[PDB]
Formats: sequence, C-alpha cells, structure tokens
Amino acid sequence: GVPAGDVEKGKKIFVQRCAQCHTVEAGGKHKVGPNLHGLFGRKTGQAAGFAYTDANKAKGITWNEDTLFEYLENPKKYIPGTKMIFAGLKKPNERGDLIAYLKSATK
Ligand code: HEC
Repeated sequence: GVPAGDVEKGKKIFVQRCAQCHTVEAGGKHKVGPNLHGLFGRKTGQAAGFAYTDANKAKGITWNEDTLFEYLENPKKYIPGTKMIFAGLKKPNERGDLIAYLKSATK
C-alpha cells in the first residue's frame, strides 16, 4: 500500500506544485483545476461546478491513497486525455508526503 507521510513536507509540495491550480478548503474556489475539498472517497469528476474533461469523468475510480499514488506519478498515463498539465511526482516518498497532506487537508 502507501506508507504514511509527513504532512508538513506534503504541504510544501502542495504549495510548490499544486496550489497554482487547486484549493483544498470547503468552499474554496475552482481555479484552472477543481477545488479538492472532499476528494477522498469520492469518484473522479464530481466537484460541483467544475468543467471536467470527459476523460476525467469517464475514469470512474474512487480517489484514495492508492489511486492518488498511481495518478500523481504520471497523470496522463492514469487518465489519458486529462487536461491537468502536470508532469508527475516521480519520487515515492514525495508522493507519500503529499498524499498524507491531501488526506488531512481535504477532510
Ligand atoms: C494546473 C496547471 C494544474 C496543476 C499544476 C495541478 N493540477 Fe490537478 N487538475 C488540474 C485540472 C485542469 C484538473 C481537471 C482535469 C480534467 O481532465 O478535467 C485537475 C484534476 C486533478 C485531480 C482530479 C480531481 C477530481 O477528479 O475531482 C486531482 C486529484 C488533482 N488534479 C490533484 C493535483 C495535485 C495533488 C497536484 C500537485 C501535485 C496537481 N493536481 C497539480 C490542473 C492542475
């Protein structure tokens, strides 16, 4: 599975790699990417009000540690045709820290 991560390290990754396009708080605004509040346990393509690609909506998985760990390594491999332009977080320790941050930040 996905080992535990350090949320402070994960927050730094989020700020430097994700925050340009995403907010996490309940009621936070959509930007280029969707607000991520309530992500874990919810299917792809479900943030209310955001215009997703058909590719994202079609994927149909439930976001959790394992699916995020695969996605964030290479987003376009996991969801071909997605409009999220993000090369990927290649190091597993960095993905794990980021996922620990997301699990807590989007509760
Ligand atoms: C702007 C250049 C982006 C950056 C940098 C990151 N994300 Fe993103 N993300 C963006 C878009 C435009 C979308 C929608 C894609 C589509 O095809 O419609 C997304 C989507 C996600 C998702 C899926 C959300 C869901 O299904 O509701 C997640 C989990 C996600 N993005 C996470 C994420 C993280 C953690 C990032 C930093 C590593 C990151 N994104 C960067 C645009 C952009």
